[PDB]
Amino acid sequence: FQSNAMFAWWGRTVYQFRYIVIGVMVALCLGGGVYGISLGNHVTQSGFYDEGSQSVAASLIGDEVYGRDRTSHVVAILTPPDDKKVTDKAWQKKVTEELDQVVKDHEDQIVGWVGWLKAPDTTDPTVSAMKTQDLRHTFISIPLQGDDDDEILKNYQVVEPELQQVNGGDIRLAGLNPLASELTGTIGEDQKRAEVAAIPLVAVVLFFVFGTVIAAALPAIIGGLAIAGALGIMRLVAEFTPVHFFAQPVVTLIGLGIAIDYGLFIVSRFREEIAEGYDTEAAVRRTVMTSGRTVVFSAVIIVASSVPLLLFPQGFLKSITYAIIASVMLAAILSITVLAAALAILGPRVDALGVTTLLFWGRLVNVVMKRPIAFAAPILVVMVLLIIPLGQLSLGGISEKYLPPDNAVRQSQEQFDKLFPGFRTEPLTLVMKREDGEPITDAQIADMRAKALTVSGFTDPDNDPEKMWKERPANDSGSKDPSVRVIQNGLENRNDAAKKIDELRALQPPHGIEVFVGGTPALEQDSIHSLFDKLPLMALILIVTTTVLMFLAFGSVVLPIKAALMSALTLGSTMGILTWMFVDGHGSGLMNYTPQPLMAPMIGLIIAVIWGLSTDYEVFLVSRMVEARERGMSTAEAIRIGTATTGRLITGAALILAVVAGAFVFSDLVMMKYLAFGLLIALLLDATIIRMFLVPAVMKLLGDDCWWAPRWMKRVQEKEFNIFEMLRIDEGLRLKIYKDTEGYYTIGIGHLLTKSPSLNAAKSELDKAIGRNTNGVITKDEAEKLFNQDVDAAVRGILRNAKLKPVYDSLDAVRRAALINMVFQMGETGVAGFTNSLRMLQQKRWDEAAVNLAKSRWYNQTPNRAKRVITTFRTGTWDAYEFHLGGIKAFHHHHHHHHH
Ligand SMILES: CCCCCCCCCCCCOC[C@H]1O[C@H](O[C@H]2O[C@H](CO)[C@@H](O)[C@H](O)[C@H]2O)[C@H](O)[C@@H](O)[C@@H]1O
Ligand SMILES: CCCCCCCCCCCCOC[C@H]1O[C@H](O[C@H]2O[C@H](CO)[C@@H](O)[C@H](O)[C@H]2O)[C@H](O)[C@@H](O)[C@@H]1O
Ligand SMILES: CCCCCCCCCCCCOC[C@H]1O[C@H](O[C@H]2O[C@H](CO)[C@@H](O)[C@H](O)[C@H]2O)[C@H](O)[C@@H](O)[C@@H]1O
Ligand SMILES: CCCCCCCCCCCCOC[C@H]1O[C@H](O[C@H]2O[C@H](CO)[C@@H](O)[C@H](O)[C@H]2O)[C@H](O)[C@@H](O)[C@@H]1O
Ligand SMILES: CCCCCCCCCCCCOC[C@H]1O[C@H](O[C@H]2O[C@H](CO)[C@@H](O)[C@H](O)[C@H]2O)[C@H](O)[C@@H](O)[C@@H]1O
Ligand SMILES: c1cc2c(s1)CCOC21CCN(Cc2ccc3c(c2)OCCO3)CC1
Ligand SMILES: NC(=O)CN(CC(=O)O)CC(=O)O
Ligand SMILES: NC(=O)CN(CC(=O)O)CC(=O)O
Repeated sequence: FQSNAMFAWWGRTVYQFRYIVIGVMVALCLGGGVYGISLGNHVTQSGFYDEGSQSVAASLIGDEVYGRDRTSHVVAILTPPDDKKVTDKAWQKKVTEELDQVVKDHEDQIVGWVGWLKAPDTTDPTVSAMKTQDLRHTFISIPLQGDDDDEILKNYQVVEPELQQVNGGDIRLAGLNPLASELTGTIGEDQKRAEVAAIPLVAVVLFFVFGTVIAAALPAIIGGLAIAGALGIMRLVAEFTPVHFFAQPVVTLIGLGIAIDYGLFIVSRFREEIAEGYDTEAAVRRTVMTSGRTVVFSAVIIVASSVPLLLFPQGFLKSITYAIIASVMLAAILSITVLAAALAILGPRVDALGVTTLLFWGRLVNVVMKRPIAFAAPILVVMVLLIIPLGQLSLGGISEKYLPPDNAVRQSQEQFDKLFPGFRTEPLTLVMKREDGEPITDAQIADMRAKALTVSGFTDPDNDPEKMWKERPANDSGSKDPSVRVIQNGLENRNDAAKKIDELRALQPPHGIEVFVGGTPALEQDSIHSLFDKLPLMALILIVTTTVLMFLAFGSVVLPIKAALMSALTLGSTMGILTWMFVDGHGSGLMNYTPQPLMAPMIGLIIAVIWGLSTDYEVFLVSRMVEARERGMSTAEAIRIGTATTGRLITGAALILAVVAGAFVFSDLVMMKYLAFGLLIALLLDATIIRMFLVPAVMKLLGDDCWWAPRWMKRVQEKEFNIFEMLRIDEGLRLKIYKDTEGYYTIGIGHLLTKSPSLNAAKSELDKAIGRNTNGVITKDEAEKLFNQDVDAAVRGILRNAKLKPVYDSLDAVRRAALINMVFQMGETGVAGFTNSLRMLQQKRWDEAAVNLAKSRWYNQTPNRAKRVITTFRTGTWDAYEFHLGGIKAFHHHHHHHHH
């Protein structure tokens, strides 16, 4: 159930108010860009866990009571120069002084530095392990101030430039915060690689789509305004909800491409409307009423494919979904507001600037429709084989391996673990809270320790069961509430985590004690089960909402059911190739990334993104095919006509987003590589294999049941504009007798009753004409009957005139109505006066014919009606009447008033 009255209204109103539209929208988005370049200072790295999970509650209680663990913030490997040993007291004094100096200057950022180097004469075996036994390396630990991840990372980045100079610059920093800042700086590095390699390439792809500077430049400006405004929207959202770092490149990697593609399509159809003969006002309105609603539907489909991600509790996916929605909706709005008004101002000047300014699909579709199974099956089988790698698949958490294997910080983390094994631990934790409020007695701790010892698989370094599950270290920021106690122990093999936790949760607590299972493996496993638990509902919502929207678009039941599984196939094979690439490792040597399990939220994100991409492209294409079959075309020529006029623009937009995605696949953060490669793969599969070979065959074998419209769930076609409506516009419709501009009694559509002055004689002739006694008033249908009679009289007169019959037989029905209109107005001799223009019309030289007709006295005397009729001759459509300014005030009776 459409409403193009709104799109018609907006296509008119955006032309009317084009200046304030461009002003307001450009102002708002550029202001948003100023507002949102500060977005990078208000994003978070938190959002990978399930903050409603038991392990998160365990972590919160632990950090409250015992104090958050700051021992892993920054580890620094110092090694003396000149192959000196770490017991050199001069080098010891120098480096101790340097470190106390850097701590003295940044006490609001650094808590202090720990390590053997502070007390080199000590008994502590753990502290004495902070030096290698060859005594040429020793590490310190530098805890930082801060009570959330973002604040601690900001403090680390504040003190890092001076910390890095300690010991002649030969100090290697690792730990949570060096790794975190490297991982988060990959974002800015990707944005600049985009800025430098993508925008020239997409600019020249734009210029190859339109061989014109201005037409190519408009979608690029739309994309830039989209990026600016979306960063502004995201900075505004950041003041209510946390927004993840990853939301920033998603604005560029997905937002910019789609905004540019929207601009592509709208400028393309504006140019083609101008080429079809319409003026820039009608051109703007039709561009809106067609491509603007295609892009609005495109935005609705992308939002419908991204929203299910909100089912997941990870703030990561939440903020990414918000970024996608803002980018896409702002892109659509801009493309039918700033871009529409810009085109309304420019007009045909969009093509004024050529390249000189410097300072076939139908053969392909038809080859493959008489040979369908020669491509169908030998493509579906290859795609299911491309999915068989998907069964190979694992998931994991963030690691230093997410950086390239030659990354300095990753390498020093790996050398820290190499030189000092056993410090880096990820214990599971039993956190116990007494419901009531009293301290927890040692009997309860011993009980819980025994019940922890019934379960196998926990590390026992000293081979004494009594001394595993030691109490968590308690520091100066813990409340030390005696009603809460934490014990902890690492796993021998972390692959057992998922089950070990599940059995430690299966333990029954002591009487009056609540126990939460926490620790890094618990957080990761709880988040993985979060995603896996709420993934099926995600997929179902995704699928069925996409297919009901394709019900709305195609007006079919078999075509959406086909496109749904075709897109399921695209998604499956894309993910299979992605797993062959990033888990099995094929491509890891050339691209410089480590083969490893995938981030779990990336699964939901990639499902949503690739699914939305494929159904967006399939709707955009087969849309024109359903319109072809609706425009009398056959199925076959329908598939052909659909692929034909779309091909160039589809491949252009595909190439632009492929360029920016290929800019992003070089990122140092492997999650970025995975997502951008999934984009490239799904793109190249959707733009050629499925688009060219799969859909036309599959829709040929579905012969004519490709459109099955059951019940009243299909678009009936509405009132076709006719000559009655045209001249009701041009001559009015009056149901009561009146006097025209000559004082003659007229009724209906310009129907002269009599030249007599007696209104009663006019009433007599109208009573005779209508068949009843009317007292001077008729109904609408009787007026239509009188008009049909007059039209028949005018056509008979035309076919009787040697000067008019040839051109009249020449013309189509709409242009025939234009000629009958001219005859009605001025007589057949008057119309036959236009010898040259009538010949031009006869020769279908619509352009020159319109030009010559506008040079006439007819145009000068009645420019609005003459202009409408001339436009009808040019375009051969009813556009100049279907949408026009209100009404007319001077009523004059026409020639061929028919009497009987
Ligand atoms: C854009 C892509 C780049 C991705 C960058 C990812 C960098 C990875 C850095 C990992 C930092 C982990 O830090 C270790 C911390 O883990 C837990 O606490 C954390 O988990 C809780 C769940 O809510 C929060 O409440 C706490 O605030 C929060 O610190 C422990 O309780 C803390 O004792 C410990 O110190
Ligand atoms: C992915 C990131 C991986 C990063 C791995 C993290 C590396 C972990 C490094 C942590 C070093 C911990 O060691 C430092 C020592 O702190 C505590 O003692 C504190 O109070 C004592 C007073 O009696 C003083 O003597 C100590 O100097 C003082 O630190 C503990 O009681 C010791 O047991 C522990 O040895
Ligand atoms: C628009 C882009 C869409 C991308 C389409 C999907 C293709 C992605 C790239 C897939 C692998 C590309 O090849 C890149 C890799 O080639 C070789 O290895 C491959 O050839 C060896 C023969 O001995 C075998 O041993 C290895 O298993 C095998 O991976 C090199 O050893 C690697 O240095 C390099 O990384
Ligand atoms: C406070 C501010 C709130 C703003 C609210 C904004 C709501 C956004 C929804 C706007 C309604 C737009 O919906 C699109 C509507 O048009 C579709 O067809 C159109 O796309 C086809 C592609 O195939 C072309 O072929 C057709 O020419 C063309 O008519 C379908 O006919 C309708 O089923 C559908 O509903
Ligand atoms: C179908 C159309 C698709 C068009 C796609 C092309 C459009 C955008 C292409 C932009 C290419 C920019 O340059 C590519 C990259 O070269 C090196 O990369 C590094 O990558 C690995 C990471 O460790 C290691 O191999 C080396 O450190 C080093 O090679 C530079 O260090 C990067 O700064 C630079 O970004
Ligand atoms: C109206 C629509 C279109 C026009 S005019 C021109 C060609 O491109 C489309 C727009 C882009 N779209 C592809 C696409 C790209 C990225 C996506 C995505 C979909 O969906 C989910 C997140 O990321 C295909 C159709
Ligand atoms: N509209 C017309 O045909 C005007 N013609 C009149 C004619 O054909 O004799 C004059 C012209 O072509 O300059
Ligand atoms: N706008 C008017 O009513 C006057 N005119 C219309 C015009 O100037 O084009 C008379 C007509 O319709 O033939």
